[PDB]
Amino acid sequence: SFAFGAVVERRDELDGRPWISYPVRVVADTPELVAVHLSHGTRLTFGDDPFSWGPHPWQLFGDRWQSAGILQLHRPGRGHSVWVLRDADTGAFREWYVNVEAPWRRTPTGFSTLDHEIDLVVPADSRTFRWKDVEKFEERARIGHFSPEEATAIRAEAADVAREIAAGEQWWDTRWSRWEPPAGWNALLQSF
Ligand SMILES: Nc1ccn([C@@H]2O[C@H](COP(=O)(O)OP(=O)(O)O)[C@@H](O)[C@H]2O)c(=O)n1
Ligand SMILES: [Mg+2]
Ligand SMILES: [Mg+2]
Ligand SMILES: [Mg+2]
Ligand SMILES: [Mg+2]
Repeated sequence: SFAFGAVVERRDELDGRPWISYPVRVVADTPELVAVHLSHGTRLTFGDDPFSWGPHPWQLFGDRWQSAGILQLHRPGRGHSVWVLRDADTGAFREWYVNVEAPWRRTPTGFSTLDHEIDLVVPADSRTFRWKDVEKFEERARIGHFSPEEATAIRAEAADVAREIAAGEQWWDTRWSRWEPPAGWNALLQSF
């Protein structure tokens, strides 16, 4: 288990290799929570083409994290994480972003996952949320980016969190939306 402020890899692994990989700072690493911090300016490392799913979509923006920094929150065993998203101009908390993805696994350099296209967008202090990229996911399932078993399990995952949020029973502490990084927790440029 990793120390507070340790710099580790967070990777989306596709085709047996890193589709994207970037350095993050550990905020928590416990049996109930893995939280990590992706800082504004951090270098994003993309694997070389071709991938079965095309270039990672974040190459549109280039090879740094352009927005405000984010906290990723992840409950071990579960098929998503929750991102704390802030306004890049004002720094104000805008929303919870639920990224549906493979349950994270620990690697010798940090953690590995894979985005599973389905996303939930939750306004501050709200049980109403917006489904994002559902139809995009279903098309990608149709053409075989995910097998039927995987697609079944992604939809179940996503429906699970959607119900908890709408019930007002979000697994995570909502005080994370006001958490502030220590000073000097700035851009990280290393590549794994
Ligand atoms: N290199 C990057 C890529 C994405 N991002 C952030 O991620 C957001 C979404 O990028 P995206 O290609 O995933 O878009 P959608 O999944 O919202 O369609 C951007 O609007 C930025 O806020 C970034 O800050 N720096
Ligand atoms: Mg996206
Ligand atoms: Mg996603
Ligand atoms: Mg998506
Ligand atoms: Mg999109």
